[PDB]
Amino acid sequence: LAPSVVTGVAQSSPLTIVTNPKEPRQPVPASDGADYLKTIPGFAVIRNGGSNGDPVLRGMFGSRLNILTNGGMMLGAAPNRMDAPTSYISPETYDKLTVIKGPQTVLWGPGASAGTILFEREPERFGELGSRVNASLLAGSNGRFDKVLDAAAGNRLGYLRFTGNHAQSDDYEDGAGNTVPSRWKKWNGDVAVGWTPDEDTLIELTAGKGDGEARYAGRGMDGSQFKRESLGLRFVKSNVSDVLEKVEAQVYYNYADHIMDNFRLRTPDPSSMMPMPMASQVDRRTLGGRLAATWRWDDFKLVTGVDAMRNEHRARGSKYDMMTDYYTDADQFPWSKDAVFHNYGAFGELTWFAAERDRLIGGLRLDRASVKDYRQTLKSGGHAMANPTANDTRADTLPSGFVRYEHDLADSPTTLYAGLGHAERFPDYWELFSPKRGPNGSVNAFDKIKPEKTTQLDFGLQYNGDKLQAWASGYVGVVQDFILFSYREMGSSTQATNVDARIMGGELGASYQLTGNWKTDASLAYAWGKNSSDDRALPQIPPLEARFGLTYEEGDWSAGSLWRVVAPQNRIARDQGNVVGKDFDKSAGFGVFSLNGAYRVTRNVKLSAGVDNLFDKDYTEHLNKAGDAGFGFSANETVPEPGRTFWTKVDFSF
Ligand SMILES: [Ag+]
Ligand SMILES: [Ag+]
Ligand SMILES: [Ag+]
Repeated sequence: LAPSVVTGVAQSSPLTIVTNPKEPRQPVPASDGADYLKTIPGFAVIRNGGSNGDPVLRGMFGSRLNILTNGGMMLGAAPNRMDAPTSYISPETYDKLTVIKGPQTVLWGPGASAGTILFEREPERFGELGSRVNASLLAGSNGRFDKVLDAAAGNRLGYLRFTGNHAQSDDYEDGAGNTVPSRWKKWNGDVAVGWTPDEDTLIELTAGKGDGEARYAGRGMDGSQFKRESLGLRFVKSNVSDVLEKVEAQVYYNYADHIMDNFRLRTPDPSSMMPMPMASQVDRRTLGGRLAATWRWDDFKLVTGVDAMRNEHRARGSKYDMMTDYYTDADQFPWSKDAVFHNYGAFGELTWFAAERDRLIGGLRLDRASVKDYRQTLKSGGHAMANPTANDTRADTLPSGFVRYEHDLADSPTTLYAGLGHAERFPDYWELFSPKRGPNGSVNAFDKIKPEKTTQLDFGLQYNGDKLQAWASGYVGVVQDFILFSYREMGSSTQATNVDARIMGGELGASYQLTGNWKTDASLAYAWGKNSSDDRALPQIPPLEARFGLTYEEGDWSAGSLWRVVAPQNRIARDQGNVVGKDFDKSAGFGVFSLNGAYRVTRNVKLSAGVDNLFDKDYTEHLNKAGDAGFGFSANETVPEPGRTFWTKVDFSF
């Protein structure tokens, strides 16, 4: 044993990473999904404030990542993604985090060109009647405090389960001593009812609520509300037949209700295009379901099924009378619906266990996607505009698939693997509705922006020895009709556009067990992108970074140190980027050092602590948003990362 603090997660199967998100993590995560991804090589995060980052996998942002929770899809509503999908996930309340890199699965939905991320809670198992609880408290610099509870009781026939958290922090300071407008509050509460009549059968109803707020250094407005509401139903029957091994069915309902203003966590900037109190409410309603069957016989295992998904987006805004001074809050007006999306798909995955050391896996899916523009007018400022595609529909049929070959050697515990994958993605809400202009000669983005089609070779290896566990994965790929934002400056209007891209990169890591008490590990992540249409680099691409860890674990306690070293990024595309951010300047390299320890006091209680960024280094990341002028940020000066921070955490388990 010996407890420890997670500083990196290795890749354990080909293309696949699996971690328990309840373990303490050494750059301490701000209780959102993006922060639990940056201990996994290949992930980078766009900082908005102190929480709610936007994840970026192998340089690929946004909906190119398929982020699921218990199989279902949570989508946000902000026109510029202040509430990215991960800003509604609290990883600590889940039991398992899985990443599958590359377009190398078809089981979990459409258009996951960059990868799939699966936060899961696993069903309770009870034999005798009994109960279990595991909780945690964290406390740290800048008023950071986190409560987490996960209790359950039941017997052989069924169970009731509860998971909650509350978490907050004030503004953090950067290395220079400057207070950064960060600071955020988040709470979640979720219940699950489970019924297990016999041991083949399981039915489970889940429901949950969550809310939060966040100040955003890198935005003209702040998130004063992040309301979530969630229901799901799941059926899993095992051993139906001699070949039929599993049948799973699930329905999910996720509702997001975001508010966005410039007066509840800030005062309106008198010197900006926005001196008046302004609020804007937006919501997102996702309904979806999946039905899959797993056949198993001889040397094969086939998984077939279908899925479907609908989601709806509405908005409404406030009003300020300048003639007098009256403010009419946004909830006094009806919701204007503006978009509805539809997807249905059928998919299958075949696996061939070609004896001992040889595995071939192939999969396919066909998707019918479609969208309707419900905007009756457009916004053009307080005065409105005709929307030329009002009530227009458009649709498409998009096939996807992959083959992958896995080979074990006889000599060493080494697996090699190589895989080819193709993935087509329908444009999402932000790609179709958020740009102010479409491609050249279009009426708007909705009318013209084409799907995105990714073809990519993935390859790598695993070495799972005794003293040394190493891994590596590379990727080479082309992207046709990459959806690309370009920015002009009155001031900041975007144009969505399709271009052709080449992409390549990879991750590699190793963790060597020096003695019984000494462990070191290392990792490296590189992404690269070219815009072939305009012959230049792709924008918003994270630079090369390495992580160096060293751990001493005696008995019952451990101490760790971690170095993070990031190269500069000189490959940039000025005024290009996505719906959230844009490149402007080349970034500086930097180094950050941190310390941690853990101590198991009993089989039920364990302690851990750390200091992040010991030397109070004043630094920023290449992908961080530009800090807002109203907070005293000069042009294109991005949001600084936090300076030295201290945290301690206690973990209960009964
Ligand atoms: Ag916003
Ligand atoms: Ag206004
Ligand atoms: Ag505003």
